[PDB]
Amino acid sequence: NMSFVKETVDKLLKGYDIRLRPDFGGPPVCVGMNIDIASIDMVSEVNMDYTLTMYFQQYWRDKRLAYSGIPLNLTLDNRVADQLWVPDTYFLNDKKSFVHGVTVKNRMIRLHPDGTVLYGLRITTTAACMMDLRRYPLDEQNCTLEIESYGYTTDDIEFYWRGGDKAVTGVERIELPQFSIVEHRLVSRNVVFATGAYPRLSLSFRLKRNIGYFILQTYMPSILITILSWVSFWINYDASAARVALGITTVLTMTTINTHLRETLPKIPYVKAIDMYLMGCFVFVFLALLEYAFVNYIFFSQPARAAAIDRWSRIVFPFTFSLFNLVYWLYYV
Amino acid sequence: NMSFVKETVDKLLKGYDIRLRPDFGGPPVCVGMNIDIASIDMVSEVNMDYTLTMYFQQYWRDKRLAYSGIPLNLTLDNRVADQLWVPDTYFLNDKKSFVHGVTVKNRMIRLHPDGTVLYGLRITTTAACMMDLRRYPLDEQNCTLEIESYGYTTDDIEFYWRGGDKAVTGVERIELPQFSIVEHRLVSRNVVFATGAYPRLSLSFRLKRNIGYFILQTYMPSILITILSWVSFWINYDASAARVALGITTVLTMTTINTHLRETLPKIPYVKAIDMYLMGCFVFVFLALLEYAFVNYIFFSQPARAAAIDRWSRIVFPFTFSLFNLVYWLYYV
Amino acid sequence: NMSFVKETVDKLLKGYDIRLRPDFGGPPVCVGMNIDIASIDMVSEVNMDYTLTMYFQQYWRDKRLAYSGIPLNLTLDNRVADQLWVPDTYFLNDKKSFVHGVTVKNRMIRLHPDGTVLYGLRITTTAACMMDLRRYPLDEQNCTLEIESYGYTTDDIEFYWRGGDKAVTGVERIELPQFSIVEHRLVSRNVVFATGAYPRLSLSFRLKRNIGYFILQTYMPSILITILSWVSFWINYDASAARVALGITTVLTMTTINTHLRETLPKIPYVKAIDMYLMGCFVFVFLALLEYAFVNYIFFSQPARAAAIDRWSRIVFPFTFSLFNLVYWLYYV
Amino acid sequence: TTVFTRILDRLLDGYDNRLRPGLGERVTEVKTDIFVTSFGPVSDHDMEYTIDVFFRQSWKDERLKFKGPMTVLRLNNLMASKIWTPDTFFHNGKKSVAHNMTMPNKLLRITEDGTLLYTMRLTVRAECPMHLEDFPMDAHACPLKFGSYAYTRAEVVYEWTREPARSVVVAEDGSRLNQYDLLGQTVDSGIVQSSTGEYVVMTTHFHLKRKIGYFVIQTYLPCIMTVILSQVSFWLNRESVPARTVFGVTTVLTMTTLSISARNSLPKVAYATAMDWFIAVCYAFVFSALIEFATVNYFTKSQPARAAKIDRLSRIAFPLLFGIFNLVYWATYLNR
Amino acid sequence: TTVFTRILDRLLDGYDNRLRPGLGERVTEVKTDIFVTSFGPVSDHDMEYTIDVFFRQSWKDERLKFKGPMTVLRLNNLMASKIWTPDTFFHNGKKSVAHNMTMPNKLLRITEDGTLLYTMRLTVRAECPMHLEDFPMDAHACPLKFGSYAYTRAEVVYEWTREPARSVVVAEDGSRLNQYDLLGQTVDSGIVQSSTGEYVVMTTHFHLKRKIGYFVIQTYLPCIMTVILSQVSFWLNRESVPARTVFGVTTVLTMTTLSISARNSLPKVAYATAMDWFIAVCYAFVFSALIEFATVNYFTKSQPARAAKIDRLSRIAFPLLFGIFNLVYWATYLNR
Amino acid sequence: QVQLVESGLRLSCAASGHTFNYPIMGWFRQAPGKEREFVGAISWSGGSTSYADSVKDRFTISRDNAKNTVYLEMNNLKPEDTAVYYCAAKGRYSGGLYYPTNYDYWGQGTQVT
Ligand SMILES: *[C@@H]1O[C@H](CO)[C@@H](O[C@@H]2O[C@H](CO)[C@@H](O[C@@H]3O[C@H](CO[C@H]4O[C@H](CO)[C@@H](O)[C@H](O)[C@@H]4O)[C@@H](O)[C@H](O[C@H]4O[C@H](CO)[C@@H](O)[C@H](O)[C@@H]4O)[C@@H]3O)[C@H](O)[C@H]2NC(C)=O)[C@H](O)[C@H]1NC(C)=O
Ligand SMILES: *[C@@H]1O[C@H](CO)[C@@H](O[C@@H]2O[C@H](CO)[C@@H](O[C@@H]3O[C@H](CO[C@H]4O[C@H](CO)[C@@H](O)[C@H](O)[C@@H]4O)[C@@H](O)[C@H](O[C@H]4O[C@H](CO)[C@@H](O)[C@H](O)[C@@H]4O)[C@@H]3O)[C@H](O)[C@H]2NC(C)=O)[C@H](O)[C@H]1NC(C)=O
Ligand SMILES: *[C@@H]1O[C@H](CO)[C@@H](O[C@@H]2O[C@H](CO)[C@@H](O[C@@H]3O[C@H](CO[C@H]4O[C@H](CO)[C@@H](O)[C@H](O)[C@@H]4O)[C@@H](O)[C@H](O[C@H]4O[C@H](CO)[C@@H](O)[C@H](O)[C@@H]4O)[C@@H]3O)[C@H](O)[C@H]2NC(C)=O)[C@H](O)[C@H]1NC(C)=O
Ligand SMILES: *[C@@H]1O[C@H](CO)[C@@H](O[C@@H]2O[C@H](CO)[C@@H](O[C@@H]3O[C@H](CO[C@H]4O[C@H](CO)[C@@H](O)[C@H](O)[C@@H]4O)[C@@H](O)[C@H](O[C@H]4O[C@H](CO)[C@@H](O)[C@H](O)[C@@H]4O)[C@@H]3O)[C@H](O)[C@H]2NC(C)=O)[C@H](O)[C@H]1NC(C)=O
Repeated sequence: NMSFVKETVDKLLKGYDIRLRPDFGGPPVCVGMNIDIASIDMVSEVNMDYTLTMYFQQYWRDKRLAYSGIPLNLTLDNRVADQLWVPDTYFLNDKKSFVHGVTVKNRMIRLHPDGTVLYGLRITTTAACMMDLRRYPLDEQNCTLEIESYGYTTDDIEFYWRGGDKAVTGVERIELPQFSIVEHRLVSRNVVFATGAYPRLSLSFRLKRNIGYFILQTYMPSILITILSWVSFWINYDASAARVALGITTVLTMTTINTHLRETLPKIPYVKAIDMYLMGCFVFVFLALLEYAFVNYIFFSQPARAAAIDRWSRIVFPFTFSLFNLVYWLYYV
Repeated sequence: NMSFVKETVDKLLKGYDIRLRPDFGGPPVCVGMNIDIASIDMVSEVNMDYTLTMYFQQYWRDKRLAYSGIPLNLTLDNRVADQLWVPDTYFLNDKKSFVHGVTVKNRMIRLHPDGTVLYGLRITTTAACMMDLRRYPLDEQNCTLEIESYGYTTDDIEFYWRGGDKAVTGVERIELPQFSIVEHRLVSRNVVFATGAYPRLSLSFRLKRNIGYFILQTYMPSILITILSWVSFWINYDASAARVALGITTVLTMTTINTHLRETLPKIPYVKAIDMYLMGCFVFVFLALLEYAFVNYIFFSQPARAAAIDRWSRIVFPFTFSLFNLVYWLYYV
Repeated sequence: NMSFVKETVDKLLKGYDIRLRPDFGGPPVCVGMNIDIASIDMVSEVNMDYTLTMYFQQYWRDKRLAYSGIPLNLTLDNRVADQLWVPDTYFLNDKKSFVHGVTVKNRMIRLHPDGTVLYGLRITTTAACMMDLRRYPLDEQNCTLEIESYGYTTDDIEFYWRGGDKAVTGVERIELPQFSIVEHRLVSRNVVFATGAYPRLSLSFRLKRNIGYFILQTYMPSILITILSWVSFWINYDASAARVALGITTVLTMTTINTHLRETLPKIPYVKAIDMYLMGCFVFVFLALLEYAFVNYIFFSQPARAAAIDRWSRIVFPFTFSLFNLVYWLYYV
Repeated sequence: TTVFTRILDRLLDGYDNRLRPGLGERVTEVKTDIFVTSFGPVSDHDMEYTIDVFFRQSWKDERLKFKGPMTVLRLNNLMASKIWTPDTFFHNGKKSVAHNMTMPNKLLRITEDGTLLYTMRLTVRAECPMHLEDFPMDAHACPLKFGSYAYTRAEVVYEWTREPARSVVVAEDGSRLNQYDLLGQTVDSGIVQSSTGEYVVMTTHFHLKRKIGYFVIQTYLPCIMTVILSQVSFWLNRESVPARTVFGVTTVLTMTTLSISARNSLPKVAYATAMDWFIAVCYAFVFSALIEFATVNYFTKSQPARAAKIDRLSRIAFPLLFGIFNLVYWATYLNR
Repeated sequence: TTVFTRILDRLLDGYDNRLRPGLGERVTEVKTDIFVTSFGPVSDHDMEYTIDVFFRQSWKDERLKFKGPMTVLRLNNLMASKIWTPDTFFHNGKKSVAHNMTMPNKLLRITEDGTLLYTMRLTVRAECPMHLEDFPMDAHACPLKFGSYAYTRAEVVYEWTREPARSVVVAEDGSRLNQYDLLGQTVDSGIVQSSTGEYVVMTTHFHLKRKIGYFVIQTYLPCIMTVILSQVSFWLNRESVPARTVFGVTTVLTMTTLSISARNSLPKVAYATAMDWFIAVCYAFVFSALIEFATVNYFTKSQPARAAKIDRLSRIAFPLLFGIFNLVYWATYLNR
Repeated sequence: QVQLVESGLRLSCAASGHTFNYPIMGWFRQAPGKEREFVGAISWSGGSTSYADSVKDRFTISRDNAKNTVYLEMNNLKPEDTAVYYCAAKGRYSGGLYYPTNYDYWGQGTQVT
């Protein structure tokens, strides 16, 4: 008997005012939020943001939409959402968001006999997430999604997570290329602007970057090259060709490491720890080359001086390199 | 009572002519602006603009919307904004702007018993900002946002900042990885076009570019390469291949220093500071190579002159490079 | 007297049913199409598509729109097109299309006394054109635009080119920077899908690629570097370092040339003609270097026998290169 | 013509488009099929693929029964907005387009018994998660999953119009793949569950195998040639130090150019692919040749016989080791 | 206020917006003017340019006569959608934008005698075909044409509000050009015939001259320095053969890299530009220097005097010829 | 988690922990008979200061990231400045700057006459 349902729905929407929230002027209307994360697409250090797709469900109660005699969850067409009051929920820290619209607008309206309304959307949002890259690539990031009411204050609307810590699901299934999600957290609070106090929900993920490949790629080769640069100290100065070959090899390897690192790193124009470490290693090999040049210039007239400076360099280069590594470890690790 | 409020609003909107501004045919309507800056997402030199996200609030008074009997301020659903009169405010120097629309259109309408209307939007705008890069990377930019009325002259509308110097807030939320906010300024004036005089507001920021990245990436490598090019003067001139290879390597490496960062700049016709420093270093290394070529040319006939030239170069080159650095860093800092 | 025209037009749209095509339930309605090509934009090998801007005109007869007493062809506002029936013509092989909308929608509606309707649009569409690059850069492509009805089968509608071979205009004025339009062709046929048979109009262009640019910047560097490799035959064989460096640098810069070339096209799995030419030049220079190494390896035991082959290197290598070049050009032209 | 107008007005008289057919009486059965007009390019960097489809749905609605001179009404697409249509969506889609040129690419047909055929033309960008451990000799199974968004399995169920293997038809001209080969497709259906209930999902997997010729003529051959060129240096005399120095430097720079060119193809993954292993081994060979040259030069004067012996041994050891590595690498990855 | 509402209601009572003013009686005359707020960037890669304008049209409509307390009704832009407005479009436009922030940037003013002023803010991207024969010392005349789309010359005609020279006004601080100079503009009006009939077109040509500083400090200087570096090798004594070989090899390689890289700036054009000729001559000089070194080394052992004479002559011949070529080239292309 | 230590005319607020997630430091003072009142705020990195109208040109605020410290210097003191001071940290999306509610971590209460 679709005629009875049609009559009931027409009666519900007859005289309905979409400009007035439920219980207008009375106690605030409570909205419960559920989020199902379909996927986190990409995390960008260049743009300081991340893209995230989700099913976003809001649950509330409107006494105007109460019907009796129909023992069913009335699942209506999504266009009915244009004839009802819905919360003005928005994401505070987003840059570009949209609701999917193929094949129709991705939206669900479900009414319940007591007047309860369930309103679901499928949203893909790019959200800002400032990152601290000083300790790159040991950095650990914390990216948030902020949910807030735009127009209504805490005197009119209230937010809460439906089901508590079970409100957000599907985080465990997310796989990212660079990062691995460690822990997510849900927070509910109030935020005061000059226009008043608004409810606020926060969903935050803590991301730890994968570190093995970088360590095997940029730190170990640099350390090995700096160690190899000291072999020429033990080489006697009679065979200058071997020392020239060693210097050329070390410089070529350092340049190759630097170019590959430039290729790997995002092009964010600000300082990072790995850049300083590579610069220090290059300065060390450059100093070794200059010391060899000084030995070559001196050895012909004063062989004792050249032997002495080589012998002293043999002990003062590893000590200085170890001191630099200790300073780097304390300052950035 | 919800029905009483609904009938009050219906009576307010009955006979309301949207096509006519408040006080049509009479004194101009005064509109006050507030801006709350959320973030400046990016500042592009290539495209010569900057992206800015803000809360834009407009405050005015319409006697047609005055209501009595309700000691409340009516926060209405944003859709009612489609049925009221709002100022035709536009931004003169914006290239692509939009109002965020997830989950609903980020718009706010609030009415007061006096008839005063508060209208709020959340807007992301990409505003053009022409830049003078003659002192790059030690430059300092000044980016403005211009706010104007399109269809209404100073006889129909007036603009002012609500709160004076406190009209714009949230400047401390701006976090540019490459710049730093130095000062923000508010201006109010009139602009005369062929169709009349229009009110104009202006919000201007002054940006100071960070230097550490360029010191680590450009200046230090250039100085190191220039210093390494001086090792040629401490090598016996009989080793022609070694000195020639060192000179050629230094010249070619100096020609290819800022290639990575010179592909994110516009094709400007003038010389920046970094270009001048690189050209100076190139001149130094080229002169070192020419000095060796001359020494090799006069090596056989008069070895004493060649030795004297090398000895004098050993002192002249570092001193002149130090003087060049002194003059450069005094002029540009 | 515009009141009479207004009455006539209102009478035309009084009982009009937009949901039904002209002669609904009867013989099919004939539609005649004209195209005026404004310009053909970027023909991209990477994306395998081309952008086309055109004035697209459709001509049909609707007996419900016949009017009498007005000896004029009524050119109506474009918005009246939203109240008439128009064919559901679409482009099967398009990727992204739009109708220009500045200052208004670029649409034209013209009505005739006998009920004839002329409906014009200005469309900029990107269309997919899969390319066979097995003869690049001496290839010849065939790019088509497919025009088809969507919901109406051949029992409801039928297309034809209005004016025969003169239905498409403006082809001769197109100036493609890289291609030259040898010929264009018009085809009319039927396409059978699982839902029935639909009319189809195909507009095809045969694009022939110019060769001056590629002879400038592609083949000439390879030929010059091959001559540079030939140069090594004249340097005295005792100068091992000189000839070794010359051969090595020629070979490696030839590989670099190949790599630079192969990054401006889609990653197709086959081998283009230019790739084969570069491979041949690389093989020639590598063989020259290998011959030099072989001569240098056995020049001690038989200096005369080793030095004899140097003249053959000075002679045969240009001869063999000329033979290979002639064979290549004859095969591909 | 007025007869059909009256019939349509009668059909839409009292019709409610907010209620599905058989609301509270039975289950709506939607039979779907797909005609892929062109399988678009696959983007490894974004891990997504583009596809252009004719998407057809058919279902029974008895509120649209009619009797007239014709048995099938082929109506304008705007009529589709006046009646109830299924709210199908693609579960793994990212940013799809319903083409609107020059008119909404939709068709609606009504049979006299109430059956509705509703067809649209869509462009879908879908997620295709990839395991690149065998790059560039890997195979993938890109999925396409669709189903209702608001109606659970107790309200709307989905089925294929014909046998599942024949309900998804790929056009012969529809192959825009410049790097993969479309082996085939697998069609299945199932039940998914979420916080809002249980839904019906129709899934279609397309099997793709990457073509290796591009990487053979772009990365592998230049690297092999560079390694052989570096090994060429062992045949020169020990006295020619500048010659072998130029050898090493130029070979290292060429390898750097090749490695930079090849690495940008892949997305920034955290593991190591086959191409990375090959590049690393080629780099190891070039650097080992340079180190061997330096070591030989070290023993030039003190023990020239030892230097000659080392160079002679290297002349055999290097090419043999490179050939063994190539054979192992290819016999490993090709068969896997 | 109610008086103005009554006047507006009376104006729109019976007004039909499908019919142009004076339909069937005379020709609707539209007076147009343009205020260019910012002449945007020029993209010679796509052969286009951007321009932001205030576009003003004025015409007469007898149907909108009124008498009241005010002489001019400065109405909201919403009213602009309820009357007849010209369907002006840009013939050479590519993708323009009518701004909608925060409201539709349009203004409408109605005078009591029926005169309508309609103004809108637009961002037009237009095609500017270029002849790059003299690149990078070229001058261009980028066009901008506009006219009615549906109404022929017998229905709607266009005119300039004032003298044509003063009818397009460029704001003084409205130059967003980076590598161009806006010398001026010319204004004209003509007739264009298409398959639908004859139309009136209004044309404005903006004259641009390219700034040569970027290409001077980016391409010409490296080429000159490379040529000088190659010619330096003529002064090394003949006992240093590897040094001269390194000079020649590095200079030829650098010239090849510059020649390849500098062709990635312009769009693919099948003809030679001025920069291409300069690069070709520099490459010829470097290659000739290397050939001269090889020739000298050929005669070193057999005829030392001849080789010494060749070197001595070359040291003078090469710089003189290079300077003469530079004089000829710059004189030719700086007075074209 | 952020720990704030107060020293000190001149006062110094030193922060330890996750100071990046709270890039804004603020000063508040509570009168014996009134509520907490905003005084000043400073970005941790940007070095931009905001002051209340009652203490403009009399108080100054600076920051140094070498040891993660922020300094509040009081000049031309008046007897009506007898209130207990507090240094607090504010999150990146905590809302307004003049409201004590938005600040999470509060420093040691300091009494200055
Ligand atoms: C990424 O970074 C953000 C910050 O930028 C972190 O977010 C913070 O998370 C912590 C929890 O880890 C939040 O602290 C909690 O705040 C709750 C809300 O406080 C409001 O409401 C209470 C009244 O209910 C008021 O008193 C208060 O002033 C606020 O208005 C508290 O209810 C929580 O209290 C619980 O813990 C405390 C001890 O910490 C106990 O004393 C309580 O009894 C109770 O058990 C708690 O204080 C903090 O508010 C968040 N900050 C922001 C700005 O959102 C993310 O955690 C981080 N990401 C990850 C993965 O860690
Ligand atoms: C980035 O760059 C822009 C310019 O491109 C700077 O903007 C300028 O800012 C200055 C202030 O710093 C502005 O100057 C002020 O203009 C006001 C408006 O003037 C108009 O109206 C008055 C009448 O009210 C007319 O007389 C006048 O001709 C204008 O039509 C003035 O009211 C201000 O007056 C102040 O200074 C004068 C002395 O000069 C005193 O006599 C007054 O009492 C008062 O103190 C002042 O002249 C200037 O107009 C702005 N230019 C533009 C184009 O907007 C930005 O400041 C800069 N960014 C930063 C961060 O600095
Ligand atoms: C780019 O590549 C496409 C193909 O991919 C080319 O398109 C083909 O063009 C040729 C013409 O050059 C087309 O051939 C013609 O087809 C017409 C339509 O045939 C259909 O309809 C008729 C009934 O009207 C049926 O009988 C028939 O079975 C088809 O269903 C024919 O009418 C044409 O007939 C001409 O040739 C015959 C002899 O073969 C003569 O008897 C006729 O008198 C007449 O001269 C002709 O056969 C072909 O259909 C096109 N194919 C497609 C897929 O479009 C483009 O031409 C090419 N680009 C360029 C620039 O050439
Ligand atoms: C400046 O110009 C831009 C366009 O360039 C305008 O943006 C358009 O705004 C209109 C009016 O709001 C939009 O039209 C409405 O679209 C609704 C659906 O929008 C969703 O779906 C579309 C695709 O179908 C998406 O593009 C869009 O982003 C949303 O996801 C409809 O539901 C509306 O219909 C309502 O009104 C009609 C009136 O006849 C009724 O029949 C309906 O029942 C219903 O009540 C309506 O069609 C349009 O979609 C917007 N386009 C874009 C691209 O954003 C700006 O609004 C304009 N600025 C101003 C100030 O007007």
